[PDB]
Amino acid sequence: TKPAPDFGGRWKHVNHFDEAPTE
Amino acid sequence: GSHMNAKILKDRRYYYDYDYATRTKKSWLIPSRVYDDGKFTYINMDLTRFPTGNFPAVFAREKEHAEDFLVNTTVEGNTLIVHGTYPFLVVRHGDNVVGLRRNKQK
Repeated sequence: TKPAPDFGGRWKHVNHFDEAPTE
Repeated sequence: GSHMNAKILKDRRYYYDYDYATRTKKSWLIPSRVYDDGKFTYINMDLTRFPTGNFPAVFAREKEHAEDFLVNTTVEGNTLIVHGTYPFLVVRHGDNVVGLRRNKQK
């Protein structure tokens, strides 16, 4: 049971560009 | 090639489009890297904060407000391998929660 929105607030991308797109 | 195409191994595509949203402000709960390939979704998180094998729970969702599927997940170091590709994923660290979404291409 989760009687509230789990996620939200700030939808930010976290796409793999950790240093490079992959390497 | 000759008559047909002999394709070695699987076609690999580590799908790097995903976004996170979360109502927690703990940086050790938010994934640093996510990518799936075919089915297995690799989620690099700060799992090193979780000793005794007391790793967080991860769920999959078919839609952002769908039910949380317990799914199958393996934990390799700091990476959660979610067995099965879903358009939305939900990670729960204790009673804190982060949501991931895999974004389709066009």
